[PDB]
Amino acid sequence: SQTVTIPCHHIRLGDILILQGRPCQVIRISTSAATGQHRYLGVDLFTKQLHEESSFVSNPAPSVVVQTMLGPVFKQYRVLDMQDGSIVAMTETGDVKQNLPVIDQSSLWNRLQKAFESGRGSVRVLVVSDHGREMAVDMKVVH
Repeated sequence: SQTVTIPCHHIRLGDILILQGRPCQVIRISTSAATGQHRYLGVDLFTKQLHEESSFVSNPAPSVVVQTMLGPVFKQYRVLDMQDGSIVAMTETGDVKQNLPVIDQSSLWNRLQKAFESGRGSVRVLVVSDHGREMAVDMKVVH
């Protein structure tokens, strides 16, 4: 309910994966000489520390070999207000989050503020959770 399984051949630099239980932005992908597993080096979205984790290899059916990692399930919240590096957000069911932080990554705050001031009702934030802690890590505009 918190994670989604992603095939390694669909993982690129910049993707967000769960590494050592933490949501992280991938900054390096390499291959283990001994096992053929892929190794992902990432930056923890919350603490900014580096973490690495290698892929899980499975053989679920004859001649089917799968290598996967976990990615987080992103939630999408409406944006009701913006106040000093945090936002007031609303869930799909109307639950209000008063002080939701916004990651300082790829000018997200500035892009969010421009989109919010053009049309407030169509702006959404994509939100990751880390052990009760929520943060807005990207944005979308609904059509």
